[PDB]
Amino acid sequence: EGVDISPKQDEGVLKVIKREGTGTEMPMIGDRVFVHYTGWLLDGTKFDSSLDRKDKFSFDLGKGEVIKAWDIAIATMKVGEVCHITCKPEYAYGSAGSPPKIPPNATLVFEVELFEFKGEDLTEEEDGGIIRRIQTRGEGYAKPNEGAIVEVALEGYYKDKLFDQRELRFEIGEGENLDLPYGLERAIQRMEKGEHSIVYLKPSYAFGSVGKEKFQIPPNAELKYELHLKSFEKAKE
Repeated sequence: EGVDISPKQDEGVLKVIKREGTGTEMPMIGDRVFVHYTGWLLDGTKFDSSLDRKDKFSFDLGKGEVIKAWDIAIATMKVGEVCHITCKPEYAYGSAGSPPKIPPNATLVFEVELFEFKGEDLTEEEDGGIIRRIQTRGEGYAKPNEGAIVEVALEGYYKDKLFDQRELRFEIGEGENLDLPYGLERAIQRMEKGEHSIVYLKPSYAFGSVGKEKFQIPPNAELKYELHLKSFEKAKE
């Protein structure tokens, strides 16, 4: 008796909100999410729960790190929200099932509480220096490499004041001479054609100790960019 939230609307994932969450944001593909859950077969046989865990269960959303029904359901949740989802085998473990605990072709029921979620860290050192919040996923899978000619539309903010708004075509590895910070170039390298995202850059992945005088940006400034990767051509290697 829940609401069907399957894309195909094939009743593959039904959801009933037990407690409403707060705010209006919902995690998006790539965001790191934190939840507590309990899973049961349709007859009531409990086969797993994280409620004993010293810490919440976390994974990156929409990266297939969990069954389909989960990537689907959690993207429809708000922080604080508690819901129950019944998932058909197609969105769970299908025919193959999952040994001991879950038989072939089993419909599953999960109780899920979303505690928190945050943007994806794109830095190689995982130091939180470049955080992305995807607004609209692109569609292509391929990404620009060093040397690629990319076409982007961007808006850069410092303390929410807009300081740069341009549409430009440029070569990854040459953005510096066009007043783009290295970290933005690094972030573009992780985007797909058509992607619309907001990227948060700490000083060391921005203009760092130098700042950018003509944009009224001082040394050690954090920056936020909202951008669109329109198209690109990869370079040879």
